Amino acid sequence: PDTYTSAGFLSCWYQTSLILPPETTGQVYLLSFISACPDFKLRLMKDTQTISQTVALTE
Amino acid sequence: INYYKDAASTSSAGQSLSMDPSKFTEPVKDLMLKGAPALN
Amino acid sequence: INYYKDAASTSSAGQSLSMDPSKFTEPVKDLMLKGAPALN
Amino acid sequence: TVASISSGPKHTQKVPILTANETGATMPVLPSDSIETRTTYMHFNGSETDVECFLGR
Amino acid sequence: TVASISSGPKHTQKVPILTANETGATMPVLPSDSIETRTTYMHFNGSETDVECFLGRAACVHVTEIQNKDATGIDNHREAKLFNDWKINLSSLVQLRKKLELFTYVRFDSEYTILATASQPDSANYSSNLVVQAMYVPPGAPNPKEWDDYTWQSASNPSVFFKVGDTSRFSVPYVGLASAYNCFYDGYSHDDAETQYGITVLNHMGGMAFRIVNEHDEHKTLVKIRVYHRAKHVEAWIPRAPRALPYTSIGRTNYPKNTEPVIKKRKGDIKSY
Amino acid sequence: GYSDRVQQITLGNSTITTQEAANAVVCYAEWPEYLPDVDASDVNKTSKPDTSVCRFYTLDSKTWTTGSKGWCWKLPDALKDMGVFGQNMFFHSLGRSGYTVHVQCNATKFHSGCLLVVVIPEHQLASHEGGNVSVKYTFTHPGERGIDLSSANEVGGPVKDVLYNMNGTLLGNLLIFPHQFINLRTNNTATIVIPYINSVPIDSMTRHNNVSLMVIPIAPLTVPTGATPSLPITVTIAPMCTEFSGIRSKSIVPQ
Amino acid sequence: GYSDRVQQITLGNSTITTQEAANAVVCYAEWPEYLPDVDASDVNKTSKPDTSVCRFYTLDSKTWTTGSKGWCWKLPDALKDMGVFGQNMFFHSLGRSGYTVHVQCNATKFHSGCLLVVVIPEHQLASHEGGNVSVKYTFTHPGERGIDLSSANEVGGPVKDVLYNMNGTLLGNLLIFPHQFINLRTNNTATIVIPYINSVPIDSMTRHNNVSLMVIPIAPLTVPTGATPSLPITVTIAPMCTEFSGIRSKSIVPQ
Amino acid sequence: TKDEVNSYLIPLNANRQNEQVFGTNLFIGDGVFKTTLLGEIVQYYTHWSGSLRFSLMYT
Repeated sequence: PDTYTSAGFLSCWYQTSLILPPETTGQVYLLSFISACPDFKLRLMKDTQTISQTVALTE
Repeated sequence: INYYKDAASTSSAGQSLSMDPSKFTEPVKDLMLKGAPALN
Repeated sequence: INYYKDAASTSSAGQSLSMDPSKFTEPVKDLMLKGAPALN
Repeated sequence: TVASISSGPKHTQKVPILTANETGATMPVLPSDSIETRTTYMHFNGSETDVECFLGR
Repeated sequence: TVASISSGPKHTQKVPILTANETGATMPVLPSDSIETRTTYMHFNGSETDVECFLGRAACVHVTEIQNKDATGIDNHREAKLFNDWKINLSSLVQLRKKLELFTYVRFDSEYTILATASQPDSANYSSNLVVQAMYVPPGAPNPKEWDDYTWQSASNPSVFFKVGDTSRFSVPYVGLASAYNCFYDGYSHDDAETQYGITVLNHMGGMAFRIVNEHDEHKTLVKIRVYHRAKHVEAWIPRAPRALPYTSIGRTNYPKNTEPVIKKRKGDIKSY
Repeated sequence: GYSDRVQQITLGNSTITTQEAANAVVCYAEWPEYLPDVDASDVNKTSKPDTSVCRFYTLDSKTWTTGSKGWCWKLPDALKDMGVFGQNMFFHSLGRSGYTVHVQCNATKFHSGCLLVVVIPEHQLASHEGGNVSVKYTFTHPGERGIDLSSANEVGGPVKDVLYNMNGTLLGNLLIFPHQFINLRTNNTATIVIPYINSVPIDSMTRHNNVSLMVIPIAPLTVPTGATPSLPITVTIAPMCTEFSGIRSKSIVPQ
Repeated sequence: GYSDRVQQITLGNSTITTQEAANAVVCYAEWPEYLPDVDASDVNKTSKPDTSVCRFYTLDSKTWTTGSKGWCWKLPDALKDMGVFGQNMFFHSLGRSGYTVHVQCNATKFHSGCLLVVVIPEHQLASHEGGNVSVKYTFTHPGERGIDLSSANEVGGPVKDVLYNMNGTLLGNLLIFPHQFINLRTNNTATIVIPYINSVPIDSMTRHNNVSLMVIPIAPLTVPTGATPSLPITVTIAPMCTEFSGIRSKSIVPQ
Repeated sequence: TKDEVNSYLIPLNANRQNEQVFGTNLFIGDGVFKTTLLGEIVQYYTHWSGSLRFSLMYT
């Protein structure tokens, strides 16, 4: 994450509202996915902050 | 120019420039057209 | 002979031999001819 | 190669943005299916994401 | 090519030497417009003033230092110079900086040469032979914390290993995010009231971490790293006025207060020779 | 009977006539043009308000007096509040523009004085504090008021020393930038056409100014005997080929 | 597999999808178009902001309850404050526009209720006072809030009696105007495309509204047992083919 | 507070009007995005450019 280079925000709101049928109750859920369009470019490979270690593993 | 006899000794391979995500993004049995309804 | 695959790895570029100072020395909108009066 | 084509207003019966994810597919939706776009080119090949490159250092 | 043509007496109504500088032009007047000349040829091409040539020789851009010593009980390797990073810049040593800032936007590939020499300021039986590791750490990569972290594995990050006393050399493509690097930027990273002015990622060229691979010997060894940078494939836009006052900071235009007059005062009159 | 001297510029719903011009400069010999596709990156179609934004806005007038040091305006800042140009500016994420700048100053054949009118692409200012003190936002976004080089140092503001162009370079060399002089004896206006100059195809109009226009007295104003000792200088500027893209909510900027 | 039922409208940088439509109405069978020269009078070149004004603005939501009488919005008023559409509006002397109106109300297969969605060209309202009392400006320029036909008579305001369309005609005959019903059992949205309808080629956007959009419950809302007794209704509207002309200083309007 | 199947579920409430369902910035290399496959790969590179596809499936 970098400021100059930042991309925006994504929000979601009720346009009208969720309505449940009779005999039904509680919360309903949305699942959300993300994938890249065919548009996408990635460059200049580097090391990931997502994995590290303190001693070599063994068998 | 390869200076060596064996194939393992050659440098890195060169870009697939293959690229076909459909085996991963659209492995459906009956073809889906964008714009047509998902479930008919 | 380039021994390397990438363009960044090649030696220095070779002389522009472009050279056109008019964008800097004469950026005037109406063309001025040397010898003709500057302001008419 | 175009990265985006030019596309204008739409008022159709043909909705590319409604799908059924239960099917297991990721439908190839693009910016131009839901906003008005202008042409732009890719200028890029995806060279450095080739698996030979990824595992090759 | 003629440098001067032959020209003789003139008595005209056509005066090329009277102009109006208020227009912003520099009219292309020549010796032959105002004296009688003889033909002469140029014999010269202007080869060595090409911008590729001007920015194309190696310049020292950075001197750092690391030491090989027992890290036993060191709570902060970075702080003991057990290893050291450098966020790449071309505006810390002023010689090359003044040259680049003759232009507003500049685009080029870089060729780096890294010379490493060792010093043993206090009693050693010998000179050991150390191997330096220079890792290129792009923004977002884990940064080394100790001199022998998992980071140094550098499985995805380009790193070079060379010997102290030797030199390492490799070349990096133009890594700028935009079409050119900004030599200047009259902006902010966002409309914040207190964000920094002028310094920008538009200039960012990566960053580099150095360490010795060797474990420690009985004495201590100082290794001093000098990074040289040579621009190749240069492209420069929009010339600007050369730097007159001294520099104070990487990335800002600021000059020091109570600086000295930069124009030499005459020893004599306006009329003096 | 055309002279270099008389000119008319009509842009939108506004026209300027000068009867005492000294040609006009077109920066780097290029005329403003829209953003070509081959150079485009953002996929959004852009908005080109045309005649509602590409007209002439006259900023408030300055007063040249014998003590004046010079004034500095930044673009697009100076126009941040002019009509629909300004609205578009705060409402889109990105925008791009070229300009026609017309600086006006008339006197009589007994006055003397000469102003330098120059456009500096990417004029990054210096802090008068030295070291690595920054120049706060507000200070580099004076709006239509511009910066008055004879005003006092303020805190977080830029240095206002004229022999150094507000950046460590000498006044004498500003002539390498597109510029034109107003010499009371010759000239009464200066006109410069500015093409869009950036290292990206389109940018933010609020976090980055891409040119500073600078008007600097160089040969001091000298009025005839018992004349009032001052002249007003007026700056009129017109956006040209403006394009806005990435419309939304409307930026909120410091101060 | 195309149904009359599912639809997508993309306009500018905004898209709407409905999975339960009932076709769409295009007023008088004509689609919005720009102003042709043969029909032009004002000599000014017009400004066509395109995608920055021709996108979808969603007005604030209403709440249909068993006691609702109906709501009324006027155009271009309802949009007087939306993004750059609104700015353009206050800043030019004349402007012209067509719209896509999308009214939304979803429920379940146990609810009943039916709304009439109608567009009335030149809806001149009546004063509830009778005689020749006028309806003051503010009252006919409610903005995004619109007029709530179940609100109380106010002074200088219009009458809000539904069986009379706010003008002395019967609710039953509103069907002669382009309209569409939202019958919970069928429908969940209504969409009407409005071409520009006037007796002059271009007009003022502030002194004259050229259509009122009206949403009126006709078969009362009936919710399933122990359901909450109300549903929200949302109105989203997009200017289309907008043109502004005669730019200047920026109108100041009552209140 | 501990990783759970539940942080994949965006809840929806019946009968709310005008209100907001969720919000996030778009730093694809951090925050919600970071553990997704997209987020996870983006992290092997320094720069990205392109369009993203965000979809919501209702349950």
